[PDB]
Amino acid sequence: AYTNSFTRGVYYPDKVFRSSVLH
Amino acid sequence: YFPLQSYGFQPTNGVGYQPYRVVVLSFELLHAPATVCGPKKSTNLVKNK
Repeated sequence: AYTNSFTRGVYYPDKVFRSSVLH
Repeated sequence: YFPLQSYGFQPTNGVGYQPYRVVVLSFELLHAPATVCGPKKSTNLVKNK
């Protein structure tokens, strides 16, 4: 069986907080 | 062959062949909360200055 990983799999690449930004 | 082989450590061996004990301390620098710190003390906190 197969399925579509729509948009999942994104994880915080760093343990540093950020806000309102496109990194 | 057996992948391991024994060192020959005799007291009369040359210093190059004498046994040395090695310890490697590995630490990752500041990216998250910490639990190993130095002997530095602390102080109160003041705001608006």
